[PDB]
Amino acid sequence: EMVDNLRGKSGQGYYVEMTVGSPPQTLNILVDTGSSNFAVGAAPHPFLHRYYQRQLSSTYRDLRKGVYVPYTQGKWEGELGTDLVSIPHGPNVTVRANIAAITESDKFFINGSNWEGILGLAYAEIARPDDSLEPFFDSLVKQTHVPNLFSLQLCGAVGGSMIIGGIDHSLYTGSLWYTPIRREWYYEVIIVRVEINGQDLKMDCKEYNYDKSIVDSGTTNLRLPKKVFEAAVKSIKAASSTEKFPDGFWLGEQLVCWQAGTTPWNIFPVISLYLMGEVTNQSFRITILPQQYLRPVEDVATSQDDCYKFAISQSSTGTVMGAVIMEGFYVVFDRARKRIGFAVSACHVHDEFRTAAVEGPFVTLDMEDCGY
Ligand SMILES: COc1ccc([C@@]2(c3cccc(-c4cccnc4)c3)C[C@@H](OC)C(N)=N2)cc1
Repeated sequence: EMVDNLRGKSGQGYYVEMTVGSPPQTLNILVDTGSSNFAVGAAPHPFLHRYYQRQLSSTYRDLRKGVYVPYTQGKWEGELGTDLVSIPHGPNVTVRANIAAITESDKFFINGSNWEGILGLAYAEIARPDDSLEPFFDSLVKQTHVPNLFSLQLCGAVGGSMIIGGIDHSLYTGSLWYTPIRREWYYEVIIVRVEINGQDLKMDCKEYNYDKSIVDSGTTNLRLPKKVFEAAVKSIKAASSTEKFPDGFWLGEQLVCWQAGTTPWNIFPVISLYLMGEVTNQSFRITILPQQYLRPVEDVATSQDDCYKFAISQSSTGTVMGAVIMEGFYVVFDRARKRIGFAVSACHVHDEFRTAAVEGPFVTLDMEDCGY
């Protein structure tokens, strides 16, 4: 009953239906492994189809604590409380959880995204206003018998599955390979090697994780530290040199379009991210095809052709393996065993020549520790 419980628009996140309060109020909620608050629209906003009405819920309790979150791309503010929360196409339970009722915001809600709040699935360390505010998943596990694990299968064109409490074997093929969760704050991981069409970027591996690397379903792009980003764009450019693209394309701002069905996938290279394995100096790789890192835009006005944005961008806050990386993998957030599994998803990307893959093991004898 949990399969196919996600929806989404390209570049706008994936969301799950939830209810809040009594009687239940239905909301679509963005599934966000890069944050740790359950935060929902709770006042009118031009971009909100609907919002949480606390006065209509007889089970609401105000915690009499406010919360204000300025972040890079926007800001939001509201009031903390608790109320009854359920996931209709998730586990068959209702729990009491913290809820941040969003009363003011700037560039937080997205016009036409079809979601009205965010379900932060990461750990208390990064909850706002501080780490004493217990995140949703922690309340779910505490109050029920649900195992301390969830998995995400995000699919491109959008839709997918969030399975809570276990692994659905129908959602992947081949082996599940695990990388340690380095620290329970973000879902922090370690990248030990990067190749672009099999060619090693040859950087000290600490560079790949300056200053952290995270798995974040609430960021669209693959985001890379400046030095890594510059190196990767240079290699992608060298491989795709039979065609030259506007400057703005590489800055992730500008569309490139081809006539229907003629996208030259074969001129774009595959990116290999090798992730730390569960045993010393062993790793596995996930391979990323241009079908993932050239994100298709779905706008009626541009629909005659196939148009894309370059979904790799420069970061000053570390590597972010965002939704375009997660797409086509089945990703297991095995909180109980402090690890994240990757497998090829049933909706994995492929063409006649190449397929997204998860492969291992690889051993590297002369390895420093790759973490910051
Ligand atoms: C608790 O405060 C926040 C602040 C920002 C976020 C976002 C967030 C906020 C609003 C919208 C999105 C979003 C937008 C487009 C596509 N996907 C997600 C993300 C930012 C992003 O990390 C940089 C992330 N993982 N979640 C979540 C909770």
